[PDB]
Amino acid sequence: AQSPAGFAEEYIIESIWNNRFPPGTILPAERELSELIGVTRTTLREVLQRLARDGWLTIQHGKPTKVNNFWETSGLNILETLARLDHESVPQLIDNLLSVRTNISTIFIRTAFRQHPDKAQEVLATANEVADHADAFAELDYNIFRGLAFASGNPIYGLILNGMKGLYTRIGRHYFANPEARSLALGFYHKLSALCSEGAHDQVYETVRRYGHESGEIWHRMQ
Amino acid sequence: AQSPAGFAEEYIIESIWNNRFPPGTILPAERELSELIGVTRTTLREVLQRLARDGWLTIQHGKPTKVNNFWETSGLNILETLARLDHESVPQLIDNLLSVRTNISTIFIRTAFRQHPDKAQEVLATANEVADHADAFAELDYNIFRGLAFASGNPIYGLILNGMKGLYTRIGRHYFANPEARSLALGFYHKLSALCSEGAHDQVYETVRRYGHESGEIWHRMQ
Ligand SMILES: CCCCCCCCCCCCCC(=O)SCCNC(=O)CCNC(=O)[C@H](O)C(C)(C)COP(=O)(O)OP(=O)(O)OC[C@H]1O[C@@H](n2cnc3c(N)ncnc32)[C@@H](O)[C@@H]1OP(=O)(O)O
Ligand SMILES: CCCCCCCCCCCCCC(=O)SCCNC(=O)CCNC(=O)[C@H](O)C(C)(C)COP(=O)(O)OP(=O)(O)OC[C@H]1O[C@@H](n2cnc3c(N)ncnc32)[C@@H](O)[C@@H]1OP(=O)(O)O
Repeated sequence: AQSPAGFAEEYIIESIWNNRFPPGTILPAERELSELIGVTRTTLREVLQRLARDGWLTIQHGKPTKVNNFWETSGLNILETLARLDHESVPQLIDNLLSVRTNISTIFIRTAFRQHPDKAQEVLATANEVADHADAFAELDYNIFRGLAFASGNPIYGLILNGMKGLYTRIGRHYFANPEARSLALGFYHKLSALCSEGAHDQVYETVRRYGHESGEIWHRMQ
Repeated sequence: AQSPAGFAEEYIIESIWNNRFPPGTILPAERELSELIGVTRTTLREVLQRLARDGWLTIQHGKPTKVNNFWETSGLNILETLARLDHESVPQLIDNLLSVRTNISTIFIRTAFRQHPDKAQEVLATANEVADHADAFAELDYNIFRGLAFASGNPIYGLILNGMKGLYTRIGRHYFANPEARSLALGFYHKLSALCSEGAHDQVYETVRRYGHESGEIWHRMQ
């Protein structure tokens, strides 16, 4: 089911990870690499292009190809790669990701309440008739955080969130299987609507942080 | 100098923008599209793959290709595309981007001071012997914000920042041409070092916001 290009890409990535190709070193020449992996030169060129695009490698025409430290070259889209290939960083990464979600959402949620309260309420209202199951909630939660990011009026927040949908719902489907996770979330969306209704922009920060800690307790107990 | 693939990609993107291909509609069939643009079917397939990857289109094997609203599908890497092709959103987007930079840096800078103060100081010290010119400062500024993002211990902040280097230094080279922009920045890095030295984690938020407003005044006067 895995194409030769797919096999080649995965082999190079894992080789960087296990250090066959340590970050900061150059990749063996293409003939050698293609013979080692078992793919044509055309297949290898295409795979190197994709890996360079995702920040794993730096390529320059007519020059050796360097292995990067992806931590300083890659963007958010590698999160799904680390996940797919089961990197060791995954567990702590989701915690890091949820911490980031909590903290930057304190920013755009407050802005959304100040700038476009009606849109924010519209987004929050979607929680009203949601089905009581994991799948419905993972979907709902993603749309509420993203909808509020969009409602801030600063689209950069939405672009940040845009790629995690799959990963996002993934963590969410596991998390929202717990009815208590679903209840805390409904309480959270309801309190956000109230705060936006009351124009209590100042209370957003502590409310979101509190939901971060508590949802954190539930998540950790689970996992 | 522009390849046929490059011409094809740019033509489709601009067509979405000027609405020849409105978001939510499907793209004309491939034979028609390739004849319209003047590229082979192979070239078009490769270009559609790239556009789908960047979120402009949604493709599904054996199904019509849909034109997306990139605002809800694309990630941060499209910022350089909007820039390259001169979208109308560009001017306000950089303001949005600088607002985001200010607000999320309040988060990771404070965390960096609390978690890895030595690394944070090391990063800030790089300002000490920097050359007094636009290029040196744009480079320095990017490395200090990213270095502090890395020093927070949460690598997600670094991944967010990682792609803007080119765009980042671009805005920075224009901004730091002004000696006053360079002076305010040095004052800012020096004050951050002092705060980290004093363990005054609580003052990070207002200091960064203040630098955001003031650097904002300089930038706007310029532009
Ligand atoms: C926008 C970018 C894209 C990210 C979005 C995509 C992510 C996919 C979304 C997943 C699907 C949604 C389903 C869910 O709702 S799961 C949500 C479960 N919550 C959760 O896992 C906790 C998230 N963490 C947080 O919200 C914050 O980390 C805390 C509020 C808990 C803490 O704030 P921080 O700023 O990060 O650190 P601080 O120094 O204040 O406090 C440290 C203290 O906090 C605890 N802690 C618990 N979980 C933590 C994470 N993830 N990071 C850091 N600390 C975390 C303590 O263990 C810690 O130390 P202490 O000894 O003092 O308790
Ligand atoms: C991490 C994600 C990737 C982003 C990094 C890549 C970006 C490339 C980096 C560019 C290279 C660096 C060179 C430079 O140092 S240029 C820096 C110049 N500063 C600057 O342009 C101002 C940045 N804006 C801000 O810092 C904040 O917006 C403010 C502190 C000014 C305001 O905070 P916000 O939260 O955004 O809004 P708030 O409601 O509190 O205040 C609104 C008030 O602020 C003014 N304002 C000025 N510039 C503004 C931007 N960019 N957005 C929003 N408001 C901005 C006012 O006009 C506004 O209304 P008021 O009538 O009340 O004054």
